[PDB]
Amino acid sequence: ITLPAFHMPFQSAGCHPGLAETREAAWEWAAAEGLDLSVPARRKMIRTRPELWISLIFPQATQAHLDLFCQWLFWAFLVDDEFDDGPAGRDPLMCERAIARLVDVFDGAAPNGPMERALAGLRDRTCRGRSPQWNRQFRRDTAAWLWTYYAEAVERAAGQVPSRAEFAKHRRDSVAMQPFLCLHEITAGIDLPDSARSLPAYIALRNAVTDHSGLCNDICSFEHNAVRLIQRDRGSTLQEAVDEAGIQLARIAERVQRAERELIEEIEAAGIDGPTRTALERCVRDYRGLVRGDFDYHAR
Ligand SMILES: CC(C)=CCC/C(C)=C/CC/C(C)=C(\F)COP(=O)(O)OP(=O)(O)O
Ligand SMILES: [Mg+2]
Repeated sequence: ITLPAFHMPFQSAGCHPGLAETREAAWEWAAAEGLDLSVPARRKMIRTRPELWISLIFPQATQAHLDLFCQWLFWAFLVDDEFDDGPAGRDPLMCERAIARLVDVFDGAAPNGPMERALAGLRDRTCRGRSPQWNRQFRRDTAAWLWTYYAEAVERAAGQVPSRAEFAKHRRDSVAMQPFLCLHEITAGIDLPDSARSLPAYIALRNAVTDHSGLCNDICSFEHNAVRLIQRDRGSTLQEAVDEAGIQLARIAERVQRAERELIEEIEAAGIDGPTRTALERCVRDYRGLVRGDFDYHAR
């Protein structure tokens, strides 16, 4: 099986030069928080290279922000380890209790255990002092990701296979891109008001950056996989399905470009200026780099 022709018109924003530092800080943070990874979990984490993904997405961030973002991703991989191939990933009853505890700690509940203490420390470092608008959007994307493990478990227990569109709308909340877009507002020094978040072209742009990451992750990992759902929808071969997914990924990258053009038009038509225009134009500038940075991580 070969990787298909990728239509990547977006230029690279570079790789953060503090990649080795943020990897050392991440593992030292894990040891400080008492996150005793097992031998299979450690080998997976080293192989996964979370410092490479976080350095390609935020190549211009401060070393402090890079460390905090990388520890969010480090912690998220440990969450995925215990809810996708763990004892709680099968039983929806244990999955419901375990996810509900995390979203409670994320809302300020008293932590219990190494994983909950790490989430509480990550939350207080990231959320304390930021606007209610940012926290409301950040909790929504983070809670939706945590609850997708419960949705996959219940859908698995019910023998229900996801739809084509419902999987793409599940994949948005289950991918890492949506919480990253919230962390991007931190490092870029912007804060979007609810009016800007309600712009049609910005919503289409944010979803396109998210859709591209989710499909690109599934292509580079060909269950609840987009390439597998394409092979089943068409009865094709694995190579034909992968090549078909590469075409859909090209249509998503085109959706990024059209959403960027329409977002500029909506800015000038709505009379947006001041800090809000700087924030939206900053997204038009950076979101191409997020797509390329996420692409270079998965594909390479
Ligand atoms: C909440 C904050 C601030 C940061 C965390 C951001 C998130 C959601 C990181 C998730 C990390 C990640 C890609 C996984 F756990 C795998 O999901 P994947 O979609 O790749 O599933 P697979 O298709 O690989 O099985
Ligand atoms: Mg997973």
